[PDB]
Amino acid sequence: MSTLLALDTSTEACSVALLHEGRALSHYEVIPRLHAQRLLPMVRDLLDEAGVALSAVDAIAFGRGPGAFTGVRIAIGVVQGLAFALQRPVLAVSDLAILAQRAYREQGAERVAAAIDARMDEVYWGCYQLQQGEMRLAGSEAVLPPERVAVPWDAADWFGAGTGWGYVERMPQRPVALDASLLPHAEDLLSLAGFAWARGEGVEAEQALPVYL
Amino acid sequence: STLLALDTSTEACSVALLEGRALSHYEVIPLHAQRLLPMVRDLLDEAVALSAVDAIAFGRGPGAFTGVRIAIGVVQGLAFALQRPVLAVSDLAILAQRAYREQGAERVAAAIDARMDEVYWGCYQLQQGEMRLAGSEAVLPPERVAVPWDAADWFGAGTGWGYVERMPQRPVALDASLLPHAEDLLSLAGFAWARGEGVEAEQALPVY
Amino acid sequence: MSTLLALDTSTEACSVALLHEGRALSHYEVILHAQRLLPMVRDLLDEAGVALSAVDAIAFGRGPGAFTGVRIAIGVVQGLAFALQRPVLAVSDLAILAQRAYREQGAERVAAAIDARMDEVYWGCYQLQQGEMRLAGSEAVLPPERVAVPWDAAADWFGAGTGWGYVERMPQRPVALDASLLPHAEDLLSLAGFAWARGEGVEAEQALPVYL
Amino acid sequence: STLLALDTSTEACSVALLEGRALSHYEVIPLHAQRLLPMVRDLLDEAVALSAVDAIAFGRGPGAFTGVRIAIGVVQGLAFALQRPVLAVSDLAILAQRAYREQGAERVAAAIDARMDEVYWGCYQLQQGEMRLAGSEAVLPPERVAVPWDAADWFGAGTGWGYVERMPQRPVALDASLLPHAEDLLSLAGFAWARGEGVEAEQALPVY
Amino acid sequence: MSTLLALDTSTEACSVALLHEGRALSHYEVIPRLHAQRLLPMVRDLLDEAGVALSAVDAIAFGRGPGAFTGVRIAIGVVQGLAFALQRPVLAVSDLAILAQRAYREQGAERVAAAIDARMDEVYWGCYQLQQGEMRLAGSEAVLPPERVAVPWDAAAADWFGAGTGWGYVERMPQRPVALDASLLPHAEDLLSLAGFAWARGEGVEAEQALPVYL
Amino acid sequence: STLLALDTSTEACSVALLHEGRALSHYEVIPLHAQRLLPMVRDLLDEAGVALSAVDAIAFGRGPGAFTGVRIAIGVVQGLAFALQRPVLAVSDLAILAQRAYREQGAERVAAAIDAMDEVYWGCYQLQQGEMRLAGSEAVLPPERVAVPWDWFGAGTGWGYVERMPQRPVALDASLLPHAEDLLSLAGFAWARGEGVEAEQALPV
Ligand code: NA
Ligand code: NA
Ligand code: NA
Ligand code: NA
Repeated sequence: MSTLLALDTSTEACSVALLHEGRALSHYEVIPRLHAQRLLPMVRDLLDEAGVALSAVDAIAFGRGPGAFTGVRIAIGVVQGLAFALQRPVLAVSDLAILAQRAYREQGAERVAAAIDARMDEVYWGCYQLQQGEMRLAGSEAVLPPERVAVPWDAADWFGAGTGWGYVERMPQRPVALDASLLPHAEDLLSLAGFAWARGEGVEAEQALPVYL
Repeated sequence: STLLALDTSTEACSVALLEGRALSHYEVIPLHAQRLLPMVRDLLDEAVALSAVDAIAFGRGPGAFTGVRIAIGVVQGLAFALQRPVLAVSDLAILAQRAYREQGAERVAAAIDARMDEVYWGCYQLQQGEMRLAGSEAVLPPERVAVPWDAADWFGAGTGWGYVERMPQRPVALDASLLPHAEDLLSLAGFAWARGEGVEAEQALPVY
Repeated sequence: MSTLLALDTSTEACSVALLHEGRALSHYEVILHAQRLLPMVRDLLDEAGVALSAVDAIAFGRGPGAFTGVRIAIGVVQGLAFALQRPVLAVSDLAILAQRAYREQGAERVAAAIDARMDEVYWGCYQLQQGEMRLAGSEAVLPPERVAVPWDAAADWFGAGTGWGYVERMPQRPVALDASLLPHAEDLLSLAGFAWARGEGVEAEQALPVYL
Repeated sequence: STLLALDTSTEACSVALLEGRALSHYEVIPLHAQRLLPMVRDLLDEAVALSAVDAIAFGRGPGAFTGVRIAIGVVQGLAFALQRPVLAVSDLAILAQRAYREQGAERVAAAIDARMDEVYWGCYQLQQGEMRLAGSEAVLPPERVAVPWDAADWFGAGTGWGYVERMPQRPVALDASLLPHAEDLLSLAGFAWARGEGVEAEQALPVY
Repeated sequence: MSTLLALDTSTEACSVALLHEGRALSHYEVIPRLHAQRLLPMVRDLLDEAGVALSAVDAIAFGRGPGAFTGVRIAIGVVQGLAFALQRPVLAVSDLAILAQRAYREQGAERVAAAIDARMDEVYWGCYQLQQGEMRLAGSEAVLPPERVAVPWDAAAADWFGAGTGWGYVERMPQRPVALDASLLPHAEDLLSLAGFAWARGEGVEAEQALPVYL
Repeated sequence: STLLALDTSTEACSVALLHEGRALSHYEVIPLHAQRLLPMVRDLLDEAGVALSAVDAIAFGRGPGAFTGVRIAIGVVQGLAFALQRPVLAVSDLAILAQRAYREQGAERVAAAIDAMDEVYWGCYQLQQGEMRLAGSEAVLPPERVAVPWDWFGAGTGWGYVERMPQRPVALDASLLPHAEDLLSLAGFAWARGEGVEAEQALPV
C-alpha cells in the first residue's frame, strides 16, 4: 500500500531506499563527505528505476543522527525541502536504531548495542532489543567516552554494531559477536519507518530536525 | 481555579491548562528553550488571559539535568512577574498518574533513565484519586531497585524499564516508553492546589 | 513574469525573500538555521499570499561562509527545487554583501570580506556594472595581510563584511567600511534577477557550495 | 528608559537596572536557580516597579551550558508575562566592556574557559562608547587562538587566560579572573536598545 | 581525416570537444561540481553522441593552465592516463591562447590580450595575434602584477580586445583596449581549433615523456 | 587477478603490480609526480612482462596527503580505467602507512598520521587477518586533540609533530610515507571482497 522514501547521510555511507507496493529498493554507496554531491542524484535514479513518481510518495524517512554534524544536516535539508514542497510528512529515525535493525537483518541479532564513532574521542551509544519485528530502544541514547559505556541486559547474548566498536578495547564489556565496519543503511531505515508510519508518527517538514546528545 | 502546567524533564515537551475546561499540548523532540514558550502562547489563545492564571505547576524532576532547569527558569520567571504561586510535582509521580489514566494501573513503579548507568526510581499507589509516593524516590542501579508491595499486581512505567532484565523483580505488564505528560501533571496539581501546597516563585527548584 | 524565491543562511543571518509580479518582499533575523529557514519561507509566502507552485527559480547563497550553514541552505534549496522541478540560481555571498552595500550606502566599488576559519578571510572585490555588483578578479580565502584591491589607489571604495574586523592587519583600508554587514536575501534577489535574465539557472542537483 | 540585566553564564551571578539611575548586585557562588530571582527582587525594591521595565537584557553565553540556560528561562518567563522585549548580549563582549570600565582597555581579547580543553574566544575593540566584536566568536584550543590586530597594545580578559602559556601570543597585561558582570551587560544593552535590537521573549536563546 | 579529443577544466567551466572527419562537436557546462566527477562522463557522452570510439582518437588536447590548479591538475592526469592506455600523443595548449581563439571566434578580434586572474595580486598575461586562422602568441606569457603588463602592438592605433578574468585589474594596467570581456572563459571548441594547428605541426608528446606544463 | 597500484599521495612516487600471484614494486622519493609516475608504470610493466590490457583493476591512494600529488594520481587512474574499461579501488593513505609499518616493523597496530595548515591527518588501524583495518574513523585534527582507540606503532609525516599528542608510542617512524606494495596488499583484500567501482567515481577524501 504505502509509498515511503528513506534517505540517510549520517556517516560515510550515503544511501536511499523506496517502499512501493510491498517491494523495497535500495542504493548504497560509501564515499567520504561528498554527500551534498550525491544524495539527490541517488533519489532521482531510484525513483527512475522503480518507475515511481515523487508525487506518489506518502512520507519521507530520514536518519536523524547521531553521526557527522554536516552529514546529518545535509539529509535534513534535502528532506525538509522535499517534504515541504510535496506537502507530505516526515519520519525521524535514529541512526543507532538503523544500525541495530541492520545487524538484525544481516546477522540475526535480536539484542544490539549500536555504537558510532564521534568527535572529541567519544562515541554515540544506544542499545536496542527486537520487539515484534522492530528493534526498539532500551534506555536512552548518549554520547559517552568508550570507558563509561554499559548495556541494559544481564547470560544474555548481544551484538556490538557500528564504528564505535573500533574502541572495543577501551570499553568495559565485549560482546560474544561484533561488527565495527557496519554503517546505517537506508533499507533498514525503511523497515523502521514502516513501523513508525503504522503508528502514524509522521510530522511536518519544519520539524525534520537532528538530535543533540 | 485556573492552573498552568509545564514539563520539559524528558525528551517530551508538554504544557496544559485548566476556566473549568482542561486542554493539553504534547510534542516529543530533544530545543526545549525554543518550543516551550510558544506552546504556552498557542494554548492560552486557542482556549484565556495569562493574568487570569491563579497558579503554575511544573515537573521538578528527576530527569534531564538541563531540561528540568529550563522549565524551572521559565516557571520562575512567569510566576514572579504574574505574582502567583507555583506547584512542584515529581516527574516519577506524573508517570505514575499517566499509567493510571492510560492503562488503569493503581500500583505503578515509575523508573526514568538516569546518567551513569542508573535509574530514578519511585513507587506510587492510588489513593483516592491520586497516585501517591510509597516510601521515597531514589537514584539507584537497576539491580538494587525494590518495591514496597508484596508480589500482587503492579505496573512498570518509564524509560528506566529498559533495564528490566537487570532488575531483581519485574511486573506483570510495563511500558518502557512512557514519559511525563503535562495533562497528568495538571491532575496532580489539582490535588496539590486544593491542599494549599503552593509556594513563592523563588522556592521553585529541581530535586536532588 | 518571473517569480523568484531566495534563501540565505551562510552566516549568522537567516533571510528569505520573494520576487513576484515586480514586487520584492523579505524577512531577516539574526540568531541553528535548520530550525528557522523553512518556517521563514512559509511565513513569507503567506504574507505575500503566493503559492510555491508559482515560483520559477530558487536562488541561494552558495557561500563562502559557515561550512554547515551554507550546506543547510543548499540542502533545502535542492529539495524544494527537485520536488518543484525548478532551476536554481547560485550566487556568491561576497557578491550579496557588495550588492547590499551599494543599496544601503551607494558604494559602487566594494571589497567584501567575510571572516573565515583559521585566521583567514574570504575576500572578493566587486564593482557596479549596469546596476549589478560584478566580481572583479577572483574570490579567495586569504590571510588578511595578503589582501589586495583591483582598483587604482583611491576613485573611492568601501569595505563590507565581518572580515573587516581584521582591517588593521590588511595592507590598505578604505575611507568608509561596515564590518557588520551580512548577506541579506533582498540583495541576493536583486542579483538573482540579473542571473535569471542571462539564463544562468541550473538543475536542482547542481545547487552546491563553492570551495575557495 | 528602564532596563533590567541578568547574567548567570559563569560562576558569577549578577543583576542590574537602569528611571535614569544605574544599580548593580554581584555575587560569586556556583545554585543559580536559587539566588537569581531574589537578587531581582532585592534590586527592584532597594531602588521601582517591575511592570515599569521596558526591556530585559541577558548574557546569551558562551559559558556554562546550564548556567546560561537558567538565565534564559528566567528572562523568557519574565518578559513573556510582562510582554516586553529582550536584549541578547554575548558574555565575551561583557568581559570586554568590563576590562574597559575597570582597566581602560580599548582592545580586549576575551577568553572564557570551555569544556573539552578549549576556550571561547572573542576580540573586541572600542568603537564610540562600546566594545564591538572584531571578526567572530569561536570555540578553539588555546594554541589556535588569534587576534585581529597587529602587535599594538591589547588586553586579555577572562578565565580562558589560564591557558595563556599554551597560546601563540600574549598581551602586555591580562586578567585571568574576570567574569561577566551585569553592570557591563547593562552598558552594552544601552547601545543595543537605542539601536532597536530588541526581540520577542521566545527568540531569547543561548549561542552555539 | 584526423580525430582529436579536447578537454578543459581549468576554470569553473568543464568542456569537451571532438574533431571527427572535419566536423567539430562540443559540450560546455558551467558548474560548481568538482571536475573529477564530470569530466569523464562528458567525454563518454560526446563520443557516444558523435558515434566515435575512444580508439579512433589520434591525439588528446588539454588546457595546461593557467587557471585553478586543481582542475588543471585533474586534466593533466586524466589525459595522461587516457593517452598512456591508448598509446596516443598529448597536446598541451595554453589557456591564454584558448581565450584568444575564443574571442576571435565569438567577437572577430584579431589581436587579443588574454589575462587570467592569478594568485596573490598578479595576473597571468599573454598576447595573441591571428595568423592563418590561428591565434598566435607574441612573444611570451608571464605572471605579472597588473601595473607591468604590456602589449606588443601599438596600444592606441591597433585594434585589440581584452579577454579573461584578469581584466578585473584593468584600472591598474598601463593601457586598456576599447572593448574587453572579463568574464570570458576557455572553451574546448577553441582548444580543438588550436589542437589542429599544433597537430599539423607534428606536435604531440607520448604520456611517458615530460609534459610541457609547469605548475 | 592482475592488479595495478599507484601512489603519488606524498613526495614518494610508487607503483606496484600483482600478476600470476607475484607482487612487484618500484619506489622512488622525488619532490615532479606529473613527470615520473607513468614512466614508472611503463618500466614496472616491462619488468613484469605484462601488458596493460591484462590488468583487471587499478588501486590508488585516495589521500589524504599532498593536495597536488593526490589530485594527479587520481586523474591518471581515472584516465587509465576509463580507457581500459576497468574498475578502480580507492584505498586510504593512512591505511597504506599502517600496512607498511606492519610489513616492515612487524606492527600489529598502527596510528597513522600525515601533516596537512596546522592540523594533521589521523587514522588508527589494527591487524585483522593480515589486513590493517581502520578502527574508528579517519580525521583531520590538530596534533594535541589526537586520540587513540586502545604495544602500538606511530607512522607518517604527521608524527613529526609528536609533542603534546598527548600520547607518545612504543616506537615510531616520522619519515614513513605510503608505498605501492602495501597499497597492493590492501587492494587484494578489497578486490577479493568485490569493492571495485567505476572510473567515474574515483575521488579524494
Ligand atoms: Na570517537
Ligand atoms: Na578568521
Ligand atoms: Na575550463
Ligand atoms: Na590576482
